[PDB]
Amino acid sequence: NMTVDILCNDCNGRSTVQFHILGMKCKICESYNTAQAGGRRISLDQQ
Ligand SMILES: [Zn+2]
Repeated sequence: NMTVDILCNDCNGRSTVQFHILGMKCKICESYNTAQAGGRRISLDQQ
């Protein structure tokens, strides 16, 4: 019910899985080394 979209650090592919605190398995490479791909876009001017 709680699905979060996560992005991978090693195979760089995203998987929409449930939010699992004990480990969200990337189905692409069997790795738990993942970030969240639901990163919110904020508008800020930076030079
Ligand atoms: Zn992966």
